[PDB]
Amino acid sequence: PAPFAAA
Amino acid sequence: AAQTNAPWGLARISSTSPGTSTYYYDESAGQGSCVYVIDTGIEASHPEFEGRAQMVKTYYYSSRDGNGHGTHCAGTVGSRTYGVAKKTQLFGVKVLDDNGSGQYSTIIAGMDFVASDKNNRNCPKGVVASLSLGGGYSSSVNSAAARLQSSGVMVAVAAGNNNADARNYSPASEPSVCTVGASDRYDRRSSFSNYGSVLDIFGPGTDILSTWIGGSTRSISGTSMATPHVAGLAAYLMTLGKTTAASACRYIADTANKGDLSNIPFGTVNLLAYNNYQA
Ligand SMILES: [Ca+2]
Ligand SMILES: [Ca+2]
Repeated sequence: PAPFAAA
Repeated sequence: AAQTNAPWGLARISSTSPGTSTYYYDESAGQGSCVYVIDTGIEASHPEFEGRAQMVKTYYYSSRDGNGHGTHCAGTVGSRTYGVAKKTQLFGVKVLDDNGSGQYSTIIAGMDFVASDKNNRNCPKGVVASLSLGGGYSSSVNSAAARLQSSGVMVAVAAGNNNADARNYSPASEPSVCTVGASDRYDRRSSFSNYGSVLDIFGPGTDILSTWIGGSTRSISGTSMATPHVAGLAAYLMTLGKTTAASACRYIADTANKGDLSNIPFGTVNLLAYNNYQA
């Protein structure tokens, strides 16, 4: 589930 | 070639020492290589990409990067000012939505897409994929990353930003890819960077200036920022003929700056990506 945010 | 007043991470990748500001690199600059940025997309119209970026796949209503993260990562790979490999071809694969999230099923499909799609592209110096993404451990995600690597693509993945052992995250924990931790401009392990035996290498990840959407720029931090330094470095080294997609992670580790980083936990490599460029 997902990466490490919008950043 | 010398780029003065470069982002610190570019200067770091071409230096034995921290604290310098010029990026030095062979002018070949990754020409003839290709890097897939598997992320939220790439704003290909950004002047910084000079026509060398294009979207090739999306799993959402648009191929537009409505987030910025993918554009930033692509910029670190290959933008003219902010990139490691300033003449590479960039291909965007939008597996993450505009909130920066994606289902593992979509991420897997995107990896398998790249493994095939490279056969539709002209990349005589080789192919790299940069995956600034991940979540909890998944054998299926790791297997997809392993297939992509096996297919002849240099796969670089983020270690993750949990200040934890990367063994519990994917695709970070897939042994056969290049798992990238983050450092800061003072050669400290970035506070958030994952660590552990599965890490192959560190790259600059704290306060990294790169492209952003709306034709802009900004500085952000993460193992997401370290990963494209390594992906761009691989493309650059492959263009020079120094290594291949199968061997580039090992080559980068072999030729890294050794022992420069602080707060590296016992059992994690103390290796910082370095281009070993000598003018
Ligand atoms: Ca020094
Ligand atoms: Ca590895």
